[PDB]
Amino acid sequence: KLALKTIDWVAFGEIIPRNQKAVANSLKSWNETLTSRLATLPEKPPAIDWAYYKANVAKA
Amino acid sequence: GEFADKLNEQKIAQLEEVKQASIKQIQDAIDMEKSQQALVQKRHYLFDVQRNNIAMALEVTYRER
Repeated sequence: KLALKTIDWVAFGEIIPRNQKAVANSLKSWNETLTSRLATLPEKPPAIDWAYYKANVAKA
Repeated sequence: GEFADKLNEQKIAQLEEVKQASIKQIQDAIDMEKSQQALVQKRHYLFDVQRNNIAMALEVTYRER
């Protein structure tokens, strides 16, 4: 489980100089990207039906 | 007779600039305070976004591995 300092975005909007809005944008999207990502990428992968493979092999 | 009118209109004019200044200055005590309040909380978020980003990126990485 992760800690994730909570964040109000309209404030974040209101603290970036204009000559730095670029950065801030990319920073936002990465976050969103990253977030979407974790929503879909499961903690662990599926297990592996070892019995089954053991059941159908040939090398010992 | 005029003695009064010029002086009076003078005297009003004054307190008219006085009330004016007074509004304008207290509006500025006000702005300053907003400026502050902002720099307070406000600014950390930038770095928080950044730290959060890292945390996630390592998690994704761990998971991907």
